[PDB]
Amino acid sequence: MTTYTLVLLRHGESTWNKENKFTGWTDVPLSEKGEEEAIAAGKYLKEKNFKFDVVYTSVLKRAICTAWNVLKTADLLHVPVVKTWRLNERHYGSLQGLNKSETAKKYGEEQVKIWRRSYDIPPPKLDKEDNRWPGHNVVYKNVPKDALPFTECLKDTVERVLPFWFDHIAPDILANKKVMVAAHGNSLRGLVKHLDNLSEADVLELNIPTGVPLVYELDENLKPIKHYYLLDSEELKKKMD
Amino acid sequence: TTYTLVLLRHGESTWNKENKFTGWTDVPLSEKGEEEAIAAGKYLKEKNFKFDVVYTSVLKRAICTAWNVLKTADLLHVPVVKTWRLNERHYGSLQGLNKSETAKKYGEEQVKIWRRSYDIPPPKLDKEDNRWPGHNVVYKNVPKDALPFTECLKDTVERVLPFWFDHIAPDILANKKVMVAAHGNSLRGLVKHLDNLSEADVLELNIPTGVPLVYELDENLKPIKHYYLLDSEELKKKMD
Amino acid sequence: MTTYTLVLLRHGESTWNKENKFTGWTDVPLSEKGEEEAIAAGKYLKEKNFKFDVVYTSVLKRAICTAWNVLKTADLLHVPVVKTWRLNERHYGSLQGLNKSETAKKYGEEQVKIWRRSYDIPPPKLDKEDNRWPGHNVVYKNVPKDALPFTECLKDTVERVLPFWFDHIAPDILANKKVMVAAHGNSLRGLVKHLDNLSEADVLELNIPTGVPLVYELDENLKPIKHYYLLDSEELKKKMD
Amino acid sequence: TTYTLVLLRHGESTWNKENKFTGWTDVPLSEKGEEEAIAAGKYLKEKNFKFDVVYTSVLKRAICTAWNVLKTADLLHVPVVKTWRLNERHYGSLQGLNKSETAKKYGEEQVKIWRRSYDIPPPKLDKEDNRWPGHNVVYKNVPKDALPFTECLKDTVERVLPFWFDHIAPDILANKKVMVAAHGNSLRGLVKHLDNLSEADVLELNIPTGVPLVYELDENLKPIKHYYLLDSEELKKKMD
Repeated sequence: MTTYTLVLLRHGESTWNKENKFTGWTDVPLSEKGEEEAIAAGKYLKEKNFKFDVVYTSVLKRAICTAWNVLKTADLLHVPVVKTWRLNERHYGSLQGLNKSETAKKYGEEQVKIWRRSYDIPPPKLDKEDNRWPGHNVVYKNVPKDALPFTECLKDTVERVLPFWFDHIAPDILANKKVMVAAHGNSLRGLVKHLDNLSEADVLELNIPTGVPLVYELDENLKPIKHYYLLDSEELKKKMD
Repeated sequence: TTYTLVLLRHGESTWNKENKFTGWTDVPLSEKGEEEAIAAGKYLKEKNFKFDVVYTSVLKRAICTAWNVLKTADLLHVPVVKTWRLNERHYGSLQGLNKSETAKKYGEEQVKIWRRSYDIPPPKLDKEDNRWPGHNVVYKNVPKDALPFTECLKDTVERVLPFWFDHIAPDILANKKVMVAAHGNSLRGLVKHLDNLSEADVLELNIPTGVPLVYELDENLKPIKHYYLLDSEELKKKMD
Repeated sequence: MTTYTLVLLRHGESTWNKENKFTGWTDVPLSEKGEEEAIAAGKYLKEKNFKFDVVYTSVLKRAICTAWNVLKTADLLHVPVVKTWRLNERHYGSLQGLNKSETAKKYGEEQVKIWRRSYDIPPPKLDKEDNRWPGHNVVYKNVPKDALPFTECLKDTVERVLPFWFDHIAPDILANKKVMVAAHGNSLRGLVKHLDNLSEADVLELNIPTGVPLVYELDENLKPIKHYYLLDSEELKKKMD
Repeated sequence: TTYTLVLLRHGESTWNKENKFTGWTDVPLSEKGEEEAIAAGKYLKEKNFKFDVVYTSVLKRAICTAWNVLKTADLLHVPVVKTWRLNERHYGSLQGLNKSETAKKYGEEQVKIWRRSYDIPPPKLDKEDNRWPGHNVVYKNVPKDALPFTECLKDTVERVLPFWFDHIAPDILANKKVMVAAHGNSLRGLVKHLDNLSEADVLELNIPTGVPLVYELDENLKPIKHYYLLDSEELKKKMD
């Protein structure tokens, strides 16, 4: 008898995408193009008449600008925005800032694949005393420093995402408010893993395109009914890589 | 003692050019207003001002000012909390009307009263007026009977102070750095409290746009002093 | 088509009621009898099947024990409780702690009546440096000291109550949750003044008995439909003084 | 450095006398449990311990302990925040059963495992069991799929730590005085973190009932030390 609507939105391209450095929690801005992706997304949302009561996002700039550009375009600047580290990209450990190929040559090309493409084998942990430690960064000034990863594997990311869904995202949906989550591909993958109740296998085969709204239709027990991408079926096919 | 409070008043909207009275009319920042917010931001950064929280109204000429400052200072991660209690002072039947049509309706004399008094609101709207804030989904979560049909500066001060007491001040008291990016009239409500000003002093005070106003406060939130964080003379030329 | 239910509950007798001192914000406990009043109220609520999602109360002990005894009796100890100075008794100024008759003889017997029974003429203001100033009292450690009265008249009490209704009590009711307000007669009178939209006149003629639940039935715009006391019509008649 | 954290574990319930495993079964404090909460309170007062906030579970043997302490210390005005994340560790199919009927069903050997391991939960309930927490209106605001069918100490630790990170610890970090009045297993989850304990050390540790456990912490929330705020020998006699 009753249906809920949730919107997941990955962030568009960033400065590092055309550079091949591992990024993780490194705070890179959107690029000209990823700015265009969030306005467009917003434009589509407006045209199809999606309204929001809450927007949840990471504390990483590239997702915050995404949420913001959507709301501006859709004329919902008044909508409250909740930012949480719990929505961040998967942390890349000592790999952060480092060049993908130059690390495929300072280690096996099969080592970087496990670290990149597996589910539960994390890259080398950072030291606390390294300057990339999140705990040195004022962004996390107001968060117990022991909550912050030295390194993550997708399973760690999922585990730190799900509390935020049960405590905040999910009550909201259950309270009859329309929520959008503008986060990162890995954190959004933690979210669909649970929603679609995916095995380790399938969730690793799942690729979420950038800048494309993912609409989930959920029942009274928040189990999906269906899920669809809001795009024209010519950009979507292109956008699927 | 610490506690540094900064107040930022938004730059002009698109309607300043058209001389249309705005009030709660949710009009966007003009391209000039926008740039002022960025200057303010370039200036806060250059003195190493940080914030743990931002407070703002629900009208977008105010929220973009917040945004621009945080983008410019590289503080995008900071919480932003938007309340109707920080809204511009409501402008009753004047909303949407330009100075001209306003003179033609009420005469230039009545309008000076509604623009210059503390006490005497402009003509009031009612529930058969599509400007009534109760019709505006932006407020679908406020008991409609909390929402103004019109306002004078006093009304504006009265609804702003609860938000000062319930949220702004307790944050300052926890050791938090807060910026309040809002509107002339809502900001003057804060000041009238902070500086213990009379009805008469609150009227003499204009707050320039795009200039951070910094308050240093003692452990009881009484100002030690306050200053505009801008150039010695550009500060005077901006008060116009 | 849709109806809301709000429960206002005054607190039962206190130690000072059988002493004749002006009490105001003075933190006196319930008496044996007022403890009995809150359990009974709770008992009636349980028997008639009233459930709560939130309880709002003052920060004065005598109302807190009331809320608590109701919830215990009604088996709702898990229900969150929000305590606010904004729900306090009307502040009695320099009168606090002082004896009603001994102040009818240190001043006109018509002066104490205006101070007691009028709407907008407050008793003499306390000094900050007096030990009765609320701002010295840790109960208010976490509240800007400039929010706290030196003295109140009912109009002041109403004015400081209504923000709490618009910000917190009212959204809750509007959100489909069942609320009880366990506060004080003067603060509850601020609340019905607004609900029934009473003149100054009528609200001053209004006497709320202690320990008796006051049920308001409200429509989609939170305007009352009806309001009734949950008691047997033999105690109620007795209890009306 | 400051930060004084106090942990208080509730006294016995009415079911300790009946030897019935409780878990999430919402059973009241025994008259003895009640009195322990008051002693704890008389002791906190006598050393002038204050709190700005109280954290507790949603089960009433824990909330009354909070209450009693605050009544005894004359701190009734203090906020009390009740979360399912601080609930006793769930006891699966054992809930409602006494030691006897438990031996008759599973044998005394399996039960020691479920009482003594870190890793191996008791037999799990399902949605056709009226003990399932999802049926209990107490949780009508929690997505049911967050709610346990059974638990071992590890499960209990895993769901308690988010509440430590999202609420308890940031309060300590703002300069707030917090007491956590809860259950043995939920409290041991806190300690396992605070003292950096292994799976093996967390098992050796019993927390006595009705004795405030005080932690002094450094600016990073690492303990400097911790002590039981009770009598030199009565402390040993209570560990039994």
